[PDB]
Amino acid sequence: FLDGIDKAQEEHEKYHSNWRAMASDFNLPPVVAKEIVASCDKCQLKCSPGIWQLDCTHLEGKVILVAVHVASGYIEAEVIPAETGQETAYFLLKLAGRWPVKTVHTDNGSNFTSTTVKAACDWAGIKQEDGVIESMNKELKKIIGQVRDQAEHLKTAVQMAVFIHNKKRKGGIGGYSAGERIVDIIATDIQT
Amino acid sequence: FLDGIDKAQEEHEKYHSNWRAMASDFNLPPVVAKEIVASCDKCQLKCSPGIWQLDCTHLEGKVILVAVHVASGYIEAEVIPAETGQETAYFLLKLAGRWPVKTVHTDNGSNFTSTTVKAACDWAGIKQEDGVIESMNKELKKIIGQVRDQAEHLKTAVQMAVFIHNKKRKGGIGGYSAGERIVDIIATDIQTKE
Amino acid sequence: FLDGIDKAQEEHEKYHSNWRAMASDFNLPPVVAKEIVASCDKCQLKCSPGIWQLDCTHLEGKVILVAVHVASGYIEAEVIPAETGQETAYFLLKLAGRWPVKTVHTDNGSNFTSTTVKAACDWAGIKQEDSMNKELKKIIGQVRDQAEHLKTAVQMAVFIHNKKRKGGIGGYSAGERIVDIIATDIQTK
Amino acid sequence: FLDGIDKAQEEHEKYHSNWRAMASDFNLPPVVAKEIVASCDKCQLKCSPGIWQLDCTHLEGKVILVAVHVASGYIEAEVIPAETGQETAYFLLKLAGRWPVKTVHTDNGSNFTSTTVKAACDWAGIKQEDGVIESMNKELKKIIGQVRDQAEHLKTAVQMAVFIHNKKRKGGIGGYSAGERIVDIIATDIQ
Ligand SMILES: [K+]
Ligand SMILES: [K+]
Ligand SMILES: [K+]
Ligand SMILES: [K+]
Ligand SMILES: [Zn+2]
Ligand SMILES: [Zn+2]
Ligand SMILES: [Zn+2]
Ligand SMILES: [Zn+2]
Repeated sequence: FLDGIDKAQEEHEKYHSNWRAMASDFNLPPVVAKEIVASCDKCQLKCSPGIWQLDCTHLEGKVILVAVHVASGYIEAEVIPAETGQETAYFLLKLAGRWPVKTVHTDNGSNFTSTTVKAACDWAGIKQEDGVIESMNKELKKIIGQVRDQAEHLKTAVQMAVFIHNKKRKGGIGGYSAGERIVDIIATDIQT
Repeated sequence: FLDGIDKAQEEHEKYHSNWRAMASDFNLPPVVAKEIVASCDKCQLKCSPGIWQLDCTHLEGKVILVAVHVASGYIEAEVIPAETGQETAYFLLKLAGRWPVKTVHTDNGSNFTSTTVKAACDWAGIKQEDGVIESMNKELKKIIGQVRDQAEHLKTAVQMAVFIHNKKRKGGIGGYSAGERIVDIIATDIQTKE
Repeated sequence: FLDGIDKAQEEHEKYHSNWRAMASDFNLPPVVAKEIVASCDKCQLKCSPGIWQLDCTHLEGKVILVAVHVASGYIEAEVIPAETGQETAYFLLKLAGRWPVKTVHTDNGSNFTSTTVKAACDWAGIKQEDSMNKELKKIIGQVRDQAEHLKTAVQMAVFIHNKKRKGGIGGYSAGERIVDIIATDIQTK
Repeated sequence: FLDGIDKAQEEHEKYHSNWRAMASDFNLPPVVAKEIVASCDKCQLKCSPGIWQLDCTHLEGKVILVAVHVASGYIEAEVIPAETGQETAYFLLKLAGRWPVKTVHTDNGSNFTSTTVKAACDWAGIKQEDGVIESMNKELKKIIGQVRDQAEHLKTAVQMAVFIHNKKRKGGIGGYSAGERIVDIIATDIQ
């Protein structure tokens, strides 16, 4: 924005760099960078920021509910006392209260297909369209693995793992964490 | 955007229009409009994004731990079994992996002073210290009352109240909800730091 | 209105949304939205549409009489010759025949308590009673070099303040709010 | 409003009641009653809201600048020291600052063709275009005439006349005053 728009346009004119590259290189907010790619004839832009995947995983005989913001890879997970629609519904309401949950992809099992979960979704305005999860499950279990001895109860280990996953594992063009990506993707979405 | 920055910038030299006005009047994303105001040397746009306030409030014989993002008004709350450091620590831990929590302000209750919470804060790199909290518990309790009927258990009502507060109560110059504001405050605090 | 009442009703049934929000979200006239709230047992509605605050301020050695529509924030102002009741009463007369002014709040200012003002108030059916100055001053400052006489700069600032400073749920200007507020009062009359 | 919207609609499918009738018979706000009419295939709910007519009239050797909001009949008037662009431009600025003035219609006087007035218009975003204002011009003088002895200076007499015209002369299907019509017209055009 210190002429970042013109510097970026010339750069794109010659090399046709994607928006992530231009956003990072010239310090432009994503909405601006994307518009440049939009204005180009020889290009095109590159999951809805409101799509989430939910599923349960098991460890130490305990149940863990996991939610994954597909577009960013941001995770939210909790050790729940029982694989019941009620516990899942409660978990959804909380999730829905902090993020713009629009549609949730889940399996057609007893729990996620329960009437309680459906009630929550209806209330929250979440449509259920019912391996991004197999990856998260195993990455989360690995982080829990590498940090398990720092906590007596799994609950805490799990929360430590979520913390590490969303804030201490960086990558990509901007070298962002998953936590910064969800916040960025959604702030950008608000911009349009 | 269709050379809108151009027109907006022109109109601004004359009227020195609000960012909300230029965004609306010229169909520009608010961040671009805000930049026009920042560029103008006759105007100026109008709390640290890492400051949160925690407190325990009571309703129907239950305990509700509430966390407020001071700069945004964004809330996060939960019914906990009892007012203990273990519950507080766990709550804090979940909060921290979710948002960039750097400083936390509390009332000094034994639960916030506990070694368990202190250990939680050290682990997650959070500094402890110590009207927003008070006023907020009131607004939440009020929404809880309006919604109580729709739920059997209070914990569900509490969560509906949080949802409503963060997403369905808008206002301010931007007409945003606290949920939309925190994402803006934090996303911005990232860019500047890049 | 395209079955917007129906949609707003269910939104409120769950989240008990305020009337401004429902008016804006479902494109319903304020009177319809406020009725949804009034019908609900869990809520209560939302300053009187006819209340105005009148004051004087100075700039460049001149007197600026400022009138503020408390509920909307809309403003009206003008450079007057002297801070005398006579000028104040004439200003009021002009205002009153423009907006439904029912009550005017002011200080004990000599020119605000003069008999000539009460005369004007009594004629127009206005009842006398009893920060915006700073905002006006500030806008005038951003626009000063665009005008010669202070008069014109003042009006330019009023224009700016009333039409180019949007905000709130509907992103309205003070100018749009006062009209909407008053039109809405006509609906419930 | 107490299910009155429902009743009103039922009756309309039968009588095709006027909006004033329904607003009155079912205690509904006029805007709700107008919608019912607009929603009916068999009925029709009967000038641009941004158009104003401007002109000067004389009385007692002084100049009165009058502005008319054509769609509502609403008025704004003032005694100006002289028929010059300088005075017209200041007047338009004040006006444009309170109402959404999009286009002004005037005669050909150098009074309104002045470059001073053109600068004022360009600044306020108003378009120019050199007998709706003749009727108001005469009725204003009439009201002034009957209220004159109530004020020492012409200045105050004129403002009393404007006040009376805008808020004390009702009519039309809605039984509204010009002051009420412009607001309704402007508020509706906003949405
Ligand atoms: K493209
Ligand atoms: K600035
Ligand atoms: K009520
Ligand atoms: K019709
Ligand atoms: Zn390209
Ligand atoms: Zn400016
Ligand atoms: Zn309600
Ligand atoms: Zn009909």
